[PDB]
Amino acid sequence: QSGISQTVIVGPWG
Amino acid sequence: QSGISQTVIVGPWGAK
Amino acid sequence: GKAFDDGAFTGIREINLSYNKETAIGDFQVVYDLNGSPYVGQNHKSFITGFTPVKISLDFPSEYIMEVSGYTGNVSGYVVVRSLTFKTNKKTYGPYGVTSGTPFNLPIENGLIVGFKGSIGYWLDYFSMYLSL
Amino acid sequence: GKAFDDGAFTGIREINLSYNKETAIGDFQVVYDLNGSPYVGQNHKSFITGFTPVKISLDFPSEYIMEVSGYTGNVSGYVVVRSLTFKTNKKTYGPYGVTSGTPFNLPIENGLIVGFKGSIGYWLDYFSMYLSL
Ligand SMILES: CO[C@@H]1O[C@H](CO)[C@H](O)[C@H](O[C@@H]2O[C@H](CO)[C@@H](O)[C@H](O)[C@H]2NC(C)=O)[C@H]1O
Repeated sequence: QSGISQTVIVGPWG
Repeated sequence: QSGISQTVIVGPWGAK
Repeated sequence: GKAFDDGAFTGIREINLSYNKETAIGDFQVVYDLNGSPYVGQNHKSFITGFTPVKISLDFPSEYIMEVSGYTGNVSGYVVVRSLTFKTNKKTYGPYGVTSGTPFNLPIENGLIVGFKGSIGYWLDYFSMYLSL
Repeated sequence: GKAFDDGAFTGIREINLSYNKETAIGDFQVVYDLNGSPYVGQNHKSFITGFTPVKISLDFPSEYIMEVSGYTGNVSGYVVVRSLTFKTNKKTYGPYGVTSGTPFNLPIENGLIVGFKGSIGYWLDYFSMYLSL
C-alpha cells in the first residue's frame, strides 16, 4: 500500500 | 444512516 | 421487462450472456466473487428463445473488466441494449449482439464492477453497474 | 494537450468552462467543496483564446450532478469534446458547444462526482471523473 488514499475513477471520455 | 451498506452505482444505459 | 438486481459483491469471476446477431442482448447472468467464493447470480432470462450463449470466464483475481461498452437502439420499437463488449486487462470479449444505434461506454481508470442490475424482456432493456474499490 | 488532474474533493460547488460554436470546449475550472468550504480548482486553459465563458453555479449541498454527457467530434484535425451538458437533480445545464459527433454520457444512480482529470490542448481532449459516496 501507499499512504495515498484511493477513489473510483471513470473515463476517459473524448 | 441505516445499517445497510452503500455502493456507487453508474447507469442505466438502455431504455429510459 | 422483468427487473433484476444482483446487488454488490467482491468481484466478477464469470459472465454468461446470450445474444442474437440480428437483434440484441438476451439472457444475462453473472458468477460473482464473494469474499473468495463464487456466488452464482440468478440467470436473468429473455422472454424468448433463439439466442447464442457465450461464457466469459475470467482469470479472477488477476484479470478484471476495465471497460464495458455497447450500443443501445430500437428493436421491435423498444430501446434495448443491442450489443455489449467487455474489455479486461488481458483481453476483449465481444462485441456480442448488433453494433448499431447510440454507442455508450464506461471505461474505469480505478476500481471494479462489483454488481449488475437492470431489466430483461425480449431483450436486455437497460442495465446499471455497481462500482467499488 | 496539457494533462490535468484535480484529484478528489468533498463535492462540487461551481463549474467554470468555455466553448465556441465554431469549434469545441476550450477551458475548464471547477470550484470544489472541501469539507464544507470552497476550494478553487486550478484553471485548465486552452492553448488558444476566443471562447465564451459560462459559470454553472450549483446550490450546494442540496444540488448535485446526476449525469454528464457530451459529444466528441473532429475539429480541424483534433478529436475533442465538442459539447457538454450537466444534468443535476435540480436542472439541466447546457448543451454548451456543438451537438454533433459521437455521443457520450455518464449517468449516476448513487454516488457523487468529486473530481475531474483530463487533457486540454486547443480544446478539451478528454476527461475522467472521480466518483465517491
Ligand atoms: C415482453 O415484451 C417486451 O420486451 C421489450 C424489450 O425487451 C420490453 O422489455 C417490454 O417491457 C416494456 O419496456 C418498456 C421499455 O422499452 C417499458 O417502458 C415498459 O414499462 C415495459 N413494460 C412491461 C410490461 O414490461 C416487454 O414488455
